[PDB]
Amino acid sequence: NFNGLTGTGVLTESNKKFLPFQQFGRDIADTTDAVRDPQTLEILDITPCS
Amino acid sequence: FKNIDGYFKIYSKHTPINLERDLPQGFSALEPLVDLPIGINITRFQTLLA
Repeated sequence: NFNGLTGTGVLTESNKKFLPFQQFGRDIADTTDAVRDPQTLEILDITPCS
Repeated sequence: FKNIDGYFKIYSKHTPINLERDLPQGFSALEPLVDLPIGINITRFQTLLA
């Protein structure tokens, strides 16, 4: 739960480079698969649970 | 500047120009800076000069 963003999945180290003002992230099908930690600047890939 | 229900959503962007004639041709994104939660009716604006 990152400021209302509720979901399930695994948080893996991503290689993306988010903008200094962008925290959330969605794919083509409007599915949240990437988000950064609002406490420490570090991207986290959201892969769906098995 | 926008008139959202609670937020103002101040946008800004600084880019160098060389034409000096009018609005230069080219596409540049406008990155948000601050979102002030100011809920008030705004129907008139006026800028300041130094």
